[PDB]
Amino acid sequence: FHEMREPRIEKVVVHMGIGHANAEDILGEITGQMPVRTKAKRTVGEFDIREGDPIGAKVTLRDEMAEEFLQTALPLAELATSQFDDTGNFSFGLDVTVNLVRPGYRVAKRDKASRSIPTKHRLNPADAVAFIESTYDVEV
RNA sequence: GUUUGACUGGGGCGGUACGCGCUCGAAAAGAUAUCGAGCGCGCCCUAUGGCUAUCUCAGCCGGGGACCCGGCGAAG
Ligand SMILES: [Mg+2]
Ligand SMILES: [Mg+2]
Ligand SMILES: [Mg+2]
Ligand code: NA
Ligand code: NA
Ligand code: NA
Ligand SMILES: [Sr+2]
Repeated sequence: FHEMREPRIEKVVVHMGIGHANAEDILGEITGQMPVRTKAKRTVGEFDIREGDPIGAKVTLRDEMAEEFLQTALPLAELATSQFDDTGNFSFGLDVTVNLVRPGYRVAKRDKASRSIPTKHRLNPADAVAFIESTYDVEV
């Protein structure tokens, strides 16, 4: 029961919300894989009337790439309980978002007979802090 | 030598109910008038057309009014 209940990292999303790009290059080095362009929506007074146009870049790491990054990434932050989502997620900062979830999360990500994960199988800030804190660092 | 139209609570003036589209008037099939009420069309678009693949929107909440992550969300 506990085996299919113990949390895990689904994805590590590192992104730099600029506002006009050239920054892609560093993310590629700090993470290990190709970054992606970020387009914006709606016209913006702040000389941002152009809808589809580069404004940021992100990277979604999964599995090793995720941990190998967090290893030398988490030590760079001072995690606090507040910095945690209601789903058991947390982000710090260049931004670093960590998406944590239980074993059969795919049930809500597959094409056929997908289903929303029950509030019971959903992760919690509490169960989140633990898992993480239970690995190279401290909470609050 | 002729023309100088029609509608109209008489006519003139004003207006166009003079060709079209929608709601209501309209009385739960259809049809239905007044110078009845609300208001539009005489285009625009080579994509703002067509198909396919991938995908889900407003709005609100939580975590780092532009961006990133998560949740709620049959449709506003
Ligand atoms: Mg004669
Ligand atoms: Mg007359
Ligand atoms: Mg009828
Ligand atoms: Na782009
Ligand atoms: Na005439
Ligand atoms: Na009159
Ligand atoms: Sr009179």
